[PDB]
Amino acid sequence: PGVSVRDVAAQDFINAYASFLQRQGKLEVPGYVDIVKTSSGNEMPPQDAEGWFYKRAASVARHIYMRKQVGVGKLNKLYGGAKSRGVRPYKHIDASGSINRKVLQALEKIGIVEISPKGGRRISENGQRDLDRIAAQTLEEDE
Amino acid sequence: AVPSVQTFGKKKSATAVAHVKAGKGLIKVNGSPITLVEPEILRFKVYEPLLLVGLDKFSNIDIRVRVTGGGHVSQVYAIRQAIAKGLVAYHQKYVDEQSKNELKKAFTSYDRTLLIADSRRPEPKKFGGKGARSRFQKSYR
Amino acid sequence: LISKKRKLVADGVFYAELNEFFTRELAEEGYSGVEVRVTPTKTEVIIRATRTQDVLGENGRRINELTLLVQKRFKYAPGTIVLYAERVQDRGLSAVAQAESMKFKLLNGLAIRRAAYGVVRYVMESGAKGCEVVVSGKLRAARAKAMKFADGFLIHS
Amino acid sequence: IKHTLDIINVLTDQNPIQVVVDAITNTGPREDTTRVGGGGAARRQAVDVSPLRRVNQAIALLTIGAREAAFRNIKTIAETLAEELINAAKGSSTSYAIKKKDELERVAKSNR
Amino acid sequence: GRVRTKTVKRASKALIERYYPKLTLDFQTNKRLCDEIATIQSKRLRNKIAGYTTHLMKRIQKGPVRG
Amino acid sequence: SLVVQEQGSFQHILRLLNTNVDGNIKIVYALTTIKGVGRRYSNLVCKKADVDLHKRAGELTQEELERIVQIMQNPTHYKIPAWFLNRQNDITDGKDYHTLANNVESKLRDDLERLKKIRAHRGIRHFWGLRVRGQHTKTTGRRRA
Amino acid sequence: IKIRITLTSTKVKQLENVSSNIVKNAEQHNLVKKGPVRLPTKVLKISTRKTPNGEGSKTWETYEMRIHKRYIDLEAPVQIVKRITQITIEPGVDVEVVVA
Amino acid sequence: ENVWFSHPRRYGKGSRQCRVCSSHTGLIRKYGLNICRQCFREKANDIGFNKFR
Amino acid sequence: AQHAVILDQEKYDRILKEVPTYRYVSVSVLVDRLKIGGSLARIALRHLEKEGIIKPISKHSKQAIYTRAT
RNA sequence: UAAUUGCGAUAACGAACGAGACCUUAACCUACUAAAUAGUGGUGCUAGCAUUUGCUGGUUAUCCACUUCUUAGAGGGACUAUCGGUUUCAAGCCGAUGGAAGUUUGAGGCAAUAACAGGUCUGUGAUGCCCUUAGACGUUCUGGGCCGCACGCGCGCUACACUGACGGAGCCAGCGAGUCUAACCUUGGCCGAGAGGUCUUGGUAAUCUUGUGAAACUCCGUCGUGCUGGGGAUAGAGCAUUGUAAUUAUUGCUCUUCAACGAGGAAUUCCUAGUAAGCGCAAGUCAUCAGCUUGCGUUGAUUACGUCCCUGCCCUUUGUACACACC
Ligand SMILES: [Mg+2]
Ligand SMILES: [Mg+2]
Ligand SMILES: [Mg+2]
Ligand SMILES: [Mg+2]
Ligand SMILES: [Mg+2]
Ligand SMILES: [Mg+2]
Ligand SMILES: [Mg+2]
Ligand SMILES: [Mg+2]
Ligand SMILES: [Mg+2]
Ligand SMILES: [Mg+2]
Ligand SMILES: [Mg+2]
Ligand SMILES: [Mg+2]
Ligand SMILES: [Mg+2]
Ligand SMILES: [Mg+2]
Ligand SMILES: [Mg+2]
Ligand SMILES: [Mg+2]
Ligand SMILES: [Mg+2]
Ligand SMILES: [Mg+2]
Ligand SMILES: [Zn+2]
Repeated sequence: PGVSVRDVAAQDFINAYASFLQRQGKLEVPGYVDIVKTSSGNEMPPQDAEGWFYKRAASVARHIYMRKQVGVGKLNKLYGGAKSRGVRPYKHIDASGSINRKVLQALEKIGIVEISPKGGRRISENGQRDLDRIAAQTLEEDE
Repeated sequence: AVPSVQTFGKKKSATAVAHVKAGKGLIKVNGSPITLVEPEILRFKVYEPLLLVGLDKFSNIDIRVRVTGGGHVSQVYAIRQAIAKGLVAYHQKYVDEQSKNELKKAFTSYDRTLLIADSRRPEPKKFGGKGARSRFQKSYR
Repeated sequence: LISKKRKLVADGVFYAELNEFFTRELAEEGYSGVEVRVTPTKTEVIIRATRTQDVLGENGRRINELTLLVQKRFKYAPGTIVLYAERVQDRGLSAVAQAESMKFKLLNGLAIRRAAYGVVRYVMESGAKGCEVVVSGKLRAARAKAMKFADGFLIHS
Repeated sequence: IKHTLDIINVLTDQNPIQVVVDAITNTGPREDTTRVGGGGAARRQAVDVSPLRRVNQAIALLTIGAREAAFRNIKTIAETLAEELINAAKGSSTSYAIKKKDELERVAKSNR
Repeated sequence: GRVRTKTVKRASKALIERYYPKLTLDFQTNKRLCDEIATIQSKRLRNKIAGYTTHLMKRIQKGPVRG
Repeated sequence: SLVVQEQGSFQHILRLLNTNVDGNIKIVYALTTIKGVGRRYSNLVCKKADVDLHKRAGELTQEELERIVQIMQNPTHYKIPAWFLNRQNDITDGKDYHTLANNVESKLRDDLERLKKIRAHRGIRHFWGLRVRGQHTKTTGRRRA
Repeated sequence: IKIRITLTSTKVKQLENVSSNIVKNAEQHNLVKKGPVRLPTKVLKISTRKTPNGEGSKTWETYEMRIHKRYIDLEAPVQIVKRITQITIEPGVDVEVVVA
Repeated sequence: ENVWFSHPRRYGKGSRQCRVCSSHTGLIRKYGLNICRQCFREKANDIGFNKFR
Repeated sequence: AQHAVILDQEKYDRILKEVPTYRYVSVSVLVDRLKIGGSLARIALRHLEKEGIIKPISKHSKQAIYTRAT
């Protein structure tokens, strides 16, 4: 009957595609991984130390699949959160731009996304086909 | 052409627009199936339009809902209202009045907000206090 | 190249400044208001007053100097701004004209009650439904107070 | 609430909704007292309680007991509400709401 | 409260005094004739006047009314 | 889902950098008790020392603890990016340090003493016992001592 | 020819009668037109303290100016274009005509 | 002298004033009107700002 | 409170002998009746579910509900 | 009756102001007029997964059609309608039904007479008198101060943790504002842990920023009753941005330091439903700086549906040695 990413729940799809990318092992994880926090509004680095870049990659790949074209500033706003400003009230703070820009470049190098006209990154046809194949596998795993 | 109706449901700022056409039984919300609506503690709140009348009513039609505005729970309420109103409007236009009245009676007997929008609106905030009613703290000394 | 919000606020403040200028200089001419009409290639300023002959002067000399004044101040090109004078009707039904006439009577030395009853009688004779004039301040004493003079009926809310 | 009903059905094989309504019926306070003038000193006069107030005050006592016993505790709020409703449904007197109801009725009986 | 003021009451009595056989015991028709037979500046005030007129017609049908 | 049987090799109190580091708590939040070692620095040092971060502090090997303290004492050698360091571009040597257990109080005393001996306004403020960061002192900090 | 006429007043009735006589002149001349698109009314608010000094109850006061905007698309030759831009002059109604 | 009035008035309250009364304080700068709040309450009806709600 | 944070032989065979005869098993149940930490309780819950001694009822985060398997 | 709102009574009759009416706003309209600056469907072109035909998308010069959703203009609609109780059986009130809506439908705006020796001469080129007026109390320049800290008060903000913190995911608003002789709101690309830098771009704006992808919230984990991974005051070091200038730290960022606080005594504030409370956002101020304010939406309870006990207010009667009037 055919499936797509929209037929699969977001969490288990993202987990399955992140595990697939980690097993494939050609994503070029930048190297300052295990140093950084992913946001100025965060206070601790990601707890899943050896992963989390495949998680962010699967998340941004699925996000670009659903949208038309997404850029780094939209990604920074999407992943930014409430910063605790000590004794002053909380506030929305954008996430790290270097992490999102490098994961966009990594997805471009493995061929999932591409540069779009009207700016930003849109999903490529290869990205569409293998995200759809991952959706098929993770919807079949329960059978 | 294909028999079809368009309806909507509302709750606060959330609006859901539903296209109900003749089909084979797919219920989609924002392009995803009805079984993936985000607060799963509230998933039965959009299941209950289907459940009160039975799925045989939905076997021969298919419904696509796009919801915007508001927040998470209000979008859930707008989705259920749009789906129920779409089924009633389809049975009004292309099926008979007996079936339309039975659907309307079942939905009304369970929950009036399945068909009639909740009319509660925000009250504007007034100066001299944080909210519409609440005032700043008064001190005397 | 200006936004519509700023343009409409700007011509509102232009109207307010022009009205203040005209009520500052044309007080003894019975100046009763101003109206502005923008037109392709020309904007026209209609002064509504009582003594149009004093507003104009000989061959409209005061009109020419008023056009030149508003031109020099508001940076208009030659020919783009034009002023007309117009005799207002129903002078009794003009609160600004009545207030200015009462002001000049009090400055000349009329008694307060005589001036106020003159203006209320003139307004009531002019066909108004009601008139009310209030004079506040140091009236015949160092302690200030307020005097009210009314005729007819007036609503408030 | 969903977790609480699951825990109730696990701990006792009863219908958890039946356990909830038994808790409410058992811990509604049947007589109370109200303040009067009393000539410059507070006196309390025993009065009866309407059934709607019994339901309201039963719910308030049950949830206040659960919230207080869950505060600063390894037990979760769902667990604390589960044993609160179970003990109130038994009338076991280890329930906060049962003890509060008994204390209020005893004070009213003294102040008849 | 739903107490109607003397403008509504006086207009209703005048309307009944000079238009009794023309107007009916139904609010919709009383509204539709009141808007053309009287000059009322507000739709709300016209509705209130027509409603009190209909109420007084029911009163008149159940025996005579003083005033 | 993985339970393990620990033996008698667990220790409850262990001694690093003249500090009684408690066992029984996980290694990064255990190492935060060393003064000059916070949560970010301890997390990064444990990652660079390649220990299981899930492990409690008391059940780690002596070589693992020595590797941890060696990395803490020389962070720039083990590729700590130098903006983690709490004493960088220091006023005397010019090099980036990360002060540790007693050195943090020693260097704080050094900094305050330098400010006092040149009679800078911050040093005079520290000598008096007042707030030095420009806060209003009219209403707060009344029982500050 | 692709002309667009934009009307941006604060006076609703004068705006509507200017729009009405433009569109009836267009249908009298049998010109194909996109009808008067009415943009969202933009409300300009200014909130101030009522008092000139600063004592008493803190009473606030919001003033607002409402801007109403409409536009009509016309496909008409140039002589009717000049006659349209020469007719329909109204005080308080700001009219502008643009081509292409 | 060139020392007179030499201090910059490019930003802050010393750069702006009420266009009516030349007051530095209480200025409303919204929509570029630059009128102090008291003068604005006097001339709001002339400008076009009205009270409705 | 001095809840055990690593487990040894007596704690292991104790939990293996009396996580049965518990009607309701959860993190706080294990913490209260066996004096182990919450982390050991979560690990032990997953382990006992994987062998199958306790049967899950609902397996939410922040609240785990297990019964005995018979 | 919310109301000197009315039914009525009646040495008064007829009126006027206030109240109400009114006006603005929020709710309804598959009825009208329309829309390439709002959307939807179909047809072109095209991607992926499937296999007759399907599903999810991309592309507006690719055209056509429509107006449900959106925006206005013009209108309609509620008048307590109908029915049943109750009341001299009048004005009205109570319940149920229908209805988008039935506490004057909700919220405002406007708002009388008489007054206070209320506040304001530091908003005003509004002002009388008094003072000063050239080593001026005018004005400008430089540097300080308005922030100074033994203490005592009033608004508030963060919290004392598991109904939580942290980490990954999920992922949704409404009100608004924005650059011309200027340099505003800024997408996208690149560099940087970050703050930020840089190259461009769209937008004088229902078009662009902006779906303002907000936060609380959800879901999986980590922690685990330990002032603890609660809390983040006070400090140290370094990197940036605004600005002529940041030293008494302008703010932002990074690492380190890690204090009180274990739910708060007498007292005392506010509040009746989309309200309280939680949660953030825009705007004002504004070169930079929100723990403030004015609005806006998101999540959404409990408990009244009363009374005159306290504190007050209105009307009538009554007493008074009060009239600057019980201070
Ligand atoms: Mg997040
Ligand atoms: Mg908070
Ligand atoms: Mg609130
Ligand atoms: Mg607890
Ligand atoms: Mg298409
Ligand atoms: Mg009746
Ligand atoms: Mg009202
Ligand atoms: Mg003054
Ligand atoms: Mg000050
Ligand atoms: Mg205050
Ligand atoms: Mg913390
Ligand atoms: Mg979280
Ligand atoms: Mg929006
Ligand atoms: Mg400042
Ligand atoms: Mg601000
Ligand atoms: Mg302020
Ligand atoms: Mg006596
Ligand atoms: Mg006396
Ligand atoms: Zn001014």
